[PDB]
Amino acid sequence: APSYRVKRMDIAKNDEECVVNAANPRGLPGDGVCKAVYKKWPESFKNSATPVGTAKTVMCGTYPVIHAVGPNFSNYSESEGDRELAAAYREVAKEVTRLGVNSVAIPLLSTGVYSGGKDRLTQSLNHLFTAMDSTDADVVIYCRDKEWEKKISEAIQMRT
Repeated sequence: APSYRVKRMDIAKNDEECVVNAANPRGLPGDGVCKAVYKKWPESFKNSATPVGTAKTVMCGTYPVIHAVGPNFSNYSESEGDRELAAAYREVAKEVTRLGVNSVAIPLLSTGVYSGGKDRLTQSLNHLFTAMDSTDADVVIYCRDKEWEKKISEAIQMRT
């Protein structure tokens, strides 16, 4: 009975069946979510490079790490970056489906270090809902700020 939920904690401490990394296309350790993901699941960075707008899963034993490459808005125009952000979340949905998992922990892609200095909460969440609505999995969205938790939570309530 699929749900959306939001948790304010380190995504590295998720209790879901797989995690989504906010990865770069070089498959390298980065800042933000990707740093916490590198610290926690370093093995998942073996051949994890994948282009912007795509997602690639690498297993960490039995644990899937979905490296999803949202655009860095410092690199992309708002227009093109929006296409890429939709594409990355679509591949996350694809990966979550192919793996058969019951749940997934996901950060808001293209926020923070890739945000180009803009608040992209609503933008990233909207693409997240659009893509994930066709999956059967419980989705647990992670964030770290209290204001964001409240806005995500309210966005969920008005949807479901």
